[PDB]
Amino acid sequence: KSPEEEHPVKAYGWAVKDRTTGILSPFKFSRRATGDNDIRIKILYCGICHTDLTSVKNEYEFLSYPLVPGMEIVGIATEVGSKVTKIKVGEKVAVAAYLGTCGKCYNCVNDLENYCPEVIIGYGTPYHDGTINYGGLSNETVVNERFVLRFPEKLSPAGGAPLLSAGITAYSAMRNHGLDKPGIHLGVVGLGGLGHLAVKFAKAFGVRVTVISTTPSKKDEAINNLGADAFLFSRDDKQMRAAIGTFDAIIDTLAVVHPIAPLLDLLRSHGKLVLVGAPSKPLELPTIPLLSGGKSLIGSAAGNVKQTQEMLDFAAEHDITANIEVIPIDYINTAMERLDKGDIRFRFVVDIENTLTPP
Amino acid sequence: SPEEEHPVKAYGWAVKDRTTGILSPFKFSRRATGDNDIRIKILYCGICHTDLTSVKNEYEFLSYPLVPGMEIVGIATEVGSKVTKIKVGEKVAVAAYLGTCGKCYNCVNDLENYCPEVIIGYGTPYHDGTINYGGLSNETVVNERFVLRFPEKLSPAGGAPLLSAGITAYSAMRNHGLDKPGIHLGVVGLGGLGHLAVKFAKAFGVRVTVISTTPSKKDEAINNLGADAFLFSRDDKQMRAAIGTFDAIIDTLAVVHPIAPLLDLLRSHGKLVLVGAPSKPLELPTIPLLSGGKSLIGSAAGNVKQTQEMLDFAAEHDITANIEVIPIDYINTAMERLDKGDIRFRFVVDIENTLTPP
Ligand SMILES: [Zn+2]
Ligand SMILES: [Zn+2]
Repeated sequence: KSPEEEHPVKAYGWAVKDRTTGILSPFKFSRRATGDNDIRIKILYCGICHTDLTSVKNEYEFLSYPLVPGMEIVGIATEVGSKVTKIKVGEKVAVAAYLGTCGKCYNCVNDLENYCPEVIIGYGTPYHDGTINYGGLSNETVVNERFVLRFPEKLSPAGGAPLLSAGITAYSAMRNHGLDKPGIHLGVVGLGGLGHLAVKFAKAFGVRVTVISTTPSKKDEAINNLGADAFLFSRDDKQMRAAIGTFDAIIDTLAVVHPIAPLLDLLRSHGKLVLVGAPSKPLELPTIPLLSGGKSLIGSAAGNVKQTQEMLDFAAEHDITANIEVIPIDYINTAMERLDKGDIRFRFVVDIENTLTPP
Repeated sequence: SPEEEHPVKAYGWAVKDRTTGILSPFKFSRRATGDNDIRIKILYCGICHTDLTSVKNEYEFLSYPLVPGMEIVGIATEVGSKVTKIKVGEKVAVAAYLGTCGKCYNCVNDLENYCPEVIIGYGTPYHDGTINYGGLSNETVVNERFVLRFPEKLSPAGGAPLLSAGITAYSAMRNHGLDKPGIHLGVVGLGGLGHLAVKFAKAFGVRVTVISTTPSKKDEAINNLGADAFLFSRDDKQMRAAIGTFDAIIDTLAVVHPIAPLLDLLRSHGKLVLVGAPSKPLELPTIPLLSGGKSLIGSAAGNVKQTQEMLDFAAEHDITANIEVIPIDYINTAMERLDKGDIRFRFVVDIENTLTPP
């Protein structure tokens, strides 16, 4: 069938129609009717993350096109299924970075569902009904209540949107591995959308933070704007040899290939290097440092919906928001170009309600 | 000069030309017994892959002539004035390392094997600047801190490989909770380290699947060792069937090899423990690591308190290595066989009866 015929309820947004160019354009489609456990969401803001860019750059083999990207959604519940009681129509809600899970593995039943082997990602893949999921650059969406969050009333809807993928990924990796207790000297490699949010949460956790980066012109943003206690330029072997053995843990946010040996030397014995960015190619692990130091390489991806709701409540109390540029949807293609060059501090957020036009 | 460097004469075998790797008879000397030192008459010295890598000229920092060997079992012949833990004439063993700085965090809390300035068994300077000579020699002198009491009821020959291979397996399991029944543990590589990892797991009551590329080890793994299962690491069907079934995996391989298949074998949040030291670097796929939320963990040997505790746990549960006792002048042939994995599972040199005086 056609996108507008495939489902009963009409919907519209922007979508990459030709995967070889990556250009989004207005797109008409449809969404399933509200099930008994479903929430219909009028989308207000949609953050743009690196996953969107990679998708747009035609580097995701499995994705179906036309592709409606966007997986950091903030909106309003317009309709709720018969069985839904946690949310009422008219309340502010947010969507998790994933839309569903098998529901029968250990992870799912113990509320660690983001690690389910059969996790359904925000968009580009089939749902439990076989139909491709359309993401957040659209006027409305429908999501199972389990994967819909309650948005704190005292949190900027626009500024809170990037928390739903970038935020949770940093929050969960820190909480789950004990990088949230005051006293720790924590390194954050890479000052991007993910990196800048790792710094904000650490400061609100009371953690000493050195921003590790290549770009030396980010020093001012790292210290003055973000609140980093120190800054390491990753070319000055004087700085490097001085910091050897000084870090209890390091969060690596880099999406690009990069050496690992220098980062392990920066750790004290039994220190942990947490990888949360998805490198394009595989990196090379230096066994000699890992073994002699007794160090750990640890991967982390997003977080469970219970963590996501707890993180959202923790950001209202401590006024944690992202540094965002709110853009109209027809600026998306220019924004993608700027994101490809790192020409953003630090997060695009599309205003869906006011800049998306029906037809 | 080697014969003059210290007052007391000694002899062994050594690699004189680092470019060939051939050991030959070698005369040298050792320091006099300090106030806190124990002199050990060496009986048996295990041979590990570290020795082979050393003789294969893959450690640039090692000084030559190189006397290898770091799994020493012997007898204390004479002890310093202050030494009280050991009595002359009792069986002793040496740790895989010879000294530490003594004032970093690791040192002062008895985690000294992770000291940044740890002095390895041989080939690097001691606290007095002189190169250390390893266990393929007639006697050694070691600070009392790094000398262990060898249980009387334990084979000196079969116990020798515990001091590097054993402790490395023991500590990696104890430190990461791979010693409590309920765990499905994988052991990659059925060599000296791998086979001893299996024995300790059985005595811990842990379920052990041996993962190997050599299908001819299946019979020894299951019947002789006691492995609960055996997985051929190139049999895709077998591998794709075990996906997600392992709580942890101990990787003992000294050679470069893919890790992505080993990560799929782990359940979410599972741990891959590295105890083998490949010369070259491995290729780390981040997609499996991230999506599964898994961990890559390195481990090296263990502390002297653990090493003594491991030695006491092996006496009680009768854990020894499966060894071939060899004369010292067979060492060059033994290295060749070890390079091809033609051993089940550990060479042990008989120093007392086969080392000839100078
Ligand atoms: Zn599941
Ligand atoms: Zn030390």
